[PDB]
Amino acid sequence: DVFLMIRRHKTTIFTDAKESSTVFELKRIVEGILKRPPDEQRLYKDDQLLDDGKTLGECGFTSQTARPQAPATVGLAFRADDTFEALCIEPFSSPPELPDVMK
Amino acid sequence: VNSREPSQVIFCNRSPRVVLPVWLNFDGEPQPYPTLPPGTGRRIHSYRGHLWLFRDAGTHDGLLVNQTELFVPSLNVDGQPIFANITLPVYTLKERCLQVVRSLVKPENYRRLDIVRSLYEDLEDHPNVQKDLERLTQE
Amino acid sequence: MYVKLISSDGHEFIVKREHALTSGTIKAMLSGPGQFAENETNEVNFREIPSHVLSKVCMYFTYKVRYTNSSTEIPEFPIAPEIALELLMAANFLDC
Amino acid sequence: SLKPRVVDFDETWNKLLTTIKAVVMLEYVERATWNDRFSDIYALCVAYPEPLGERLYTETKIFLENHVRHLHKRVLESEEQVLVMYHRYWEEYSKGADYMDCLYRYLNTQFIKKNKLTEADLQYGYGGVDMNEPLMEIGELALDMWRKLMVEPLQAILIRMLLREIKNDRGGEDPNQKVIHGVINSFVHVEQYKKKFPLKFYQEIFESPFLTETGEYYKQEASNLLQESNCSQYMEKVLGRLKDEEIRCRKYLHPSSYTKVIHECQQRMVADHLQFLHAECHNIIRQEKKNDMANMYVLLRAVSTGLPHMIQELQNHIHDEGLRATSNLTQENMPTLFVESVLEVHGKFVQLINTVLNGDQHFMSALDKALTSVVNYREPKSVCKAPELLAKYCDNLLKKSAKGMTENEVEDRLTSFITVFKYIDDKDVFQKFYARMLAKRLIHGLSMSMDSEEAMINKLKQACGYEFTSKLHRMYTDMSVSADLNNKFNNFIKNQDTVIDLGISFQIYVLQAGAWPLTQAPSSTFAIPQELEKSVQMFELFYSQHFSGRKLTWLHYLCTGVTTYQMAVLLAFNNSETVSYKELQDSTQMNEKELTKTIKSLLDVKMINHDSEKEDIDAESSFSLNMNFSSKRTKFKITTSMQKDTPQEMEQTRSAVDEDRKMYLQAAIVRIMKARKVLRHNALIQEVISQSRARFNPSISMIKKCIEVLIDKQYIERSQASADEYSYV
Amino acid sequence: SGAGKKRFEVKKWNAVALWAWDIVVDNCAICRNHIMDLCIECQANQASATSEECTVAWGVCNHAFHFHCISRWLKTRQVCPLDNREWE
Amino acid sequence: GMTEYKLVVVGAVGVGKSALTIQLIQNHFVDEYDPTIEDSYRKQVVIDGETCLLDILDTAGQEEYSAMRDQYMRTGEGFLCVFAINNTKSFEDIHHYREQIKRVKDSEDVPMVLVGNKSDLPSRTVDTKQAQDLARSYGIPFIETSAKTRQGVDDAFYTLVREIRKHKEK
Ligand SMILES: Nc1nc2c(ncn2[C@@H]2O[C@H](COP(=O)(O)OP(=O)(O)O)[C@@H](O)[C@H]2O)c(=O)[nH]1
Ligand SMILES: [Zn+2]
Ligand SMILES: [Zn+2]
Repeated sequence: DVFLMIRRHKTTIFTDAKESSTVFELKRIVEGILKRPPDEQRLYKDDQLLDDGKTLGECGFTSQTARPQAPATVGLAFRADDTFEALCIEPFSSPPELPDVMK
Repeated sequence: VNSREPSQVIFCNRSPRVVLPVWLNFDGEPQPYPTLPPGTGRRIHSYRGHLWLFRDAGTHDGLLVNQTELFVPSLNVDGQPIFANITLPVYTLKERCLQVVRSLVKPENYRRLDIVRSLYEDLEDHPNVQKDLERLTQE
Repeated sequence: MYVKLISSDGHEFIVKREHALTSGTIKAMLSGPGQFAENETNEVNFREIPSHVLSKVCMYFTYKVRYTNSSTEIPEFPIAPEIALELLMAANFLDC
Repeated sequence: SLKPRVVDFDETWNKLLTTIKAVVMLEYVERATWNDRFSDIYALCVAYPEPLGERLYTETKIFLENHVRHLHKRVLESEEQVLVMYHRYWEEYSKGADYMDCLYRYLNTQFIKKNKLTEADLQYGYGGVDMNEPLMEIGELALDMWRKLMVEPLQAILIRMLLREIKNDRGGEDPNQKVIHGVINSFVHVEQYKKKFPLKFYQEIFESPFLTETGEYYKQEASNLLQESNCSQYMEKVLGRLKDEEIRCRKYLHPSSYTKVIHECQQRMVADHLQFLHAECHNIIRQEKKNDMANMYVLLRAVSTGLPHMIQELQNHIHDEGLRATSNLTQENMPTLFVESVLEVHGKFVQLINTVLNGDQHFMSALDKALTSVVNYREPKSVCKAPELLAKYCDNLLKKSAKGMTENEVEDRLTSFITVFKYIDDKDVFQKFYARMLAKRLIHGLSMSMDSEEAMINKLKQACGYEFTSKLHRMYTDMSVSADLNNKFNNFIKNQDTVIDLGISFQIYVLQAGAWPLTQAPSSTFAIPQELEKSVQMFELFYSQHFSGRKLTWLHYLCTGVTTYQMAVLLAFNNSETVSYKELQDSTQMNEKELTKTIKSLLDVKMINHDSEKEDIDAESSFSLNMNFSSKRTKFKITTSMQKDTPQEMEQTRSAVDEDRKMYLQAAIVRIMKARKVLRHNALIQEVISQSRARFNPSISMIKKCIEVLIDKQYIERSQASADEYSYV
Repeated sequence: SGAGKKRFEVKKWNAVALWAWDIVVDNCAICRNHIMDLCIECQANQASATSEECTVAWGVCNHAFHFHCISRWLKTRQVCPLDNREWE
Repeated sequence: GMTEYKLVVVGAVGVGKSALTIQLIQNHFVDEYDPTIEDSYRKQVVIDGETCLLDILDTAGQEEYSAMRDQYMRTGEGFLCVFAINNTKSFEDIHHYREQIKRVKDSEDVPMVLVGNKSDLPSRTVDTKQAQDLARSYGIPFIETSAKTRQGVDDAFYTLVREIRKHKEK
């Protein structure tokens, strides 16, 4: 029951999946939310894309690393206009300096 | 009350934090007991039909056993001791976050924090055993 | 089925309706005026909720939904000290 | 950054007031603006210089004050349309208040904390009752303010309009249900405070005027029905109004008032004209119109005091009907028709209690407590009726009855016989009367089957119990067991050490002497021919040692093989001209002084002068030829007779019942004083009834005779007189 | 002979007989019932033995007596319930 | 001064705690000693060449739990849980006395010697193997004693002192 996080530019998705699930099933589940055909869309592990044949177990993740407290982040890119675009993670805002509590 | 004790219970804790149990006698005054190290278990006896309360040793937080607040021993069945497992309750963010603030903030330095006025009273409201058992008398 | 949350910066978060329904403020916002559901119950905008704190709240919602009434062990929820005050303020505002 | 800020409160409230007014009365509001107003309320409650929760609450309270009065003027201005106008505004306000509570969710939490601190200080100081304690939620405050509109003189108008409009049951105007239900439900919907009674307002403002008005209306309606409708058609009118009342109250009234309105309806048309209904109570029961009797029961079920009246009337009809059939059957000398009459009355009336009375075990009690008196009549002094007739009924279905044969039907008829057996009270009389009659059957072996009567003891196994059937179980076992001893000697007679036939053709039915009711040894007698008893004496000595504890006493009461007290022929002659007592001679040692007339009369049918035969002479006999019948031949010389005749003899058996009844009178007390050492005058009475009502009837008339016996057999003086003195020690 | 024969023949003879224990023990003292039947007295001493034969056995006085009816006698009284006492 | 050892004799009432105590110090058997007397007795003895004073507390009275008796029991350095071999109930109660000693001393390792008294009687109901196994499960020595004949009375007390000494060198 690994919990993932799909982030594109500013959009963030909170979903859950099983290790027996596949990248094709993940694409199917994000299709119903993003209203985009799943053939073009592709996923990333911040280093290389994930093939459809490979299942969720063999690409890493696992329950120990992927927990509800600290879910893993999975990139996503669109492949519509015949040209790939660089992964724009766009990280969240930096937290402010900590108050007097630093001791 | 005074009754025979043909029963024994096992105190096994699953929570990461240290557990300090307090047991209610016939008088009703819970007393401190040696702390249970995390991820351990001890074989112990008990009065039949007497409440047990499990609390944190350090900051006195709430702990749940058998998905219940109170623990009542029962008569032994076919030579099998009864097992009690302690789990961390599902704290709310307001309650969970105050625990982080309370540990970090010196108890005489609340007023220097720049937060809302209402949260000052809640932050100063340290958990207390007499308060805890007051909300269990009803029903 | 899926609600939409928007932070002050502009980040967009999509979580399950049941996951987001554990907060009284969000429940009241969703169950307010007359409902048509064609373009309603979505894009819930929070004007003073930063992106990191909103993400932490979403992680709460997922953890609480998953770990409710569970007989297994309950690991503690980790809270960063630098985000503690803002997260506490957001929890107080949202009535978690 | 949710840190406290500075707010002028003179601009956010003005913007918020427009949104709040749109939320009320269900006006369109932008979805984006709805979410934005949540932050404005939060900002006001955390203002940096000082919290503005008090200012926000007071301003919101003022707005609801003016809005309610604005709607109040419009409703009061319009006349004849108050109900329709009130319903339209109430629905908009009811939904608007709920939405405002969600918007003011944050402010509600602050009120709860503030209220709890002051709620703990009310005992020490009221402070004007906590300065008119703020409502826990803003939505609850809105309902309170709408209540003041109800408190306004609109309450008098709304009640008057509602009562008049609901009073259209006379006609068929059919007022709209939605307006009625919405207005009535508003009385209870406004009150949702659980500290007080939620229905307290509704009962005081609407239930009390409605109940009084409903009762008065049906008081006039009940009177008008009597002047035209007869008692028979009055019931049909009652059923229709009661059925329509439930439908009418279902649509318009709150569920909590369903039973109360029906109870008031029943107490007016019924239990106020109960004298009129009771007048026809006797007529309908005597008549066969079962359809109208159903309407009697339905109305009278609700009223508690009405049922006892019809208990007695039904009992009287059963009592009179049973006596007429039983009394007309007298002098018919037929016992099998008595059981048929009782079962027919029970069979016909048990259907009536079911199909047109719907159970009512209380009414079923009337059948049981009335039919029991029919069985024991006792008024005519003839054949004692109930004890003897029941006893003389089972034998006809269990004896030979060659002419009357109904195979596979006696089992059914005997099972149906139990419907009258438990209604009798003199069960002791029946028990011993049946025992003596039963014992006469197996001895002569005229029962039609050996397994047929097995059902009888089984039928009495549970009705009478083991204590009653402890003796009766011994009748069956002996006859079955006696089939084992006779052939045991047959095997033993073939295994004699001396190997001598002895010329024995013998059979024995061993009795019990503890349960067999036949009398034994009325006199000495014990006269037995010598040439026959010698073989029988060998039987006695060679059988006793087999058990080694029993010495059977030989009797000749029911000897056969009937050939009772055989003359042994001899070779002497006498004279017999007329009557009897012709100087009887050569009489051996029998004790037959008073038994001459009973025994000598056996042969007068066959032989008189004792001068015939005596032709052939031989050492033993000639046996030349047989020709006509021989051996048992005619057999028609029996003198045991049927029913034993002798109208004096069975009187001792009934006296023996009284003697046995007297045994229990001084013996049932043993258990009474064994547990209750200290006795009270009322305690002894009915104590025997509580334990022996089924066995016999412990009437107080004969109880006075029992206590006389208790006076004797005691020597401890009874000093006190507070209770009964018949207790020993 | 008008209607008859020499006769003088012997046929089978059957009848009924009554058996007894031959020792009445004068109906004991208080039970005054048949010795075969269960005695009322056996509800107090509670000596469960020979349920078939409640009273017919050897007595305490080395003589034919009730098994338990006379057992209570030693506890309370001294007279002999067998001789010179009838009815009462 | 010379070394003192505070040892405590506990057990069920009637097992012989007083008889064993009197026999050790006064060298005679006293039967039916008053069961309600609880007192401390002292004797100077030599064990293994070392002279020491024994402070023997002979316990008695009703069961009672408070700070005063807990502190009074806490002073004990060694404990003698004595049972009667002809009293099965006394042997069954042995476990109950052991736990409380562990609570008041706040340790699982307390010098303690199991004593089976009344060995001279022929009505034994607890076999030797039963007591040896219980003592072995507790990691303690077991001694059979008879205050009437003084058999093993000195052995029981001397072993407990050795148990205290072996505890202190750890
Ligand atoms: N035979 C025998 N009897 C003993 C022995 N020790 C004690 N008793 C008996 O046990 C009884 C009570 O013993 P006591 O010392 O008063 O019990 P305690 O003080 O409560 O432990 C006395 O009457 C003794 O006769 C023993 O070693 N042998
Ligand atoms: Zn007797
Ligand atoms: Zn008996």
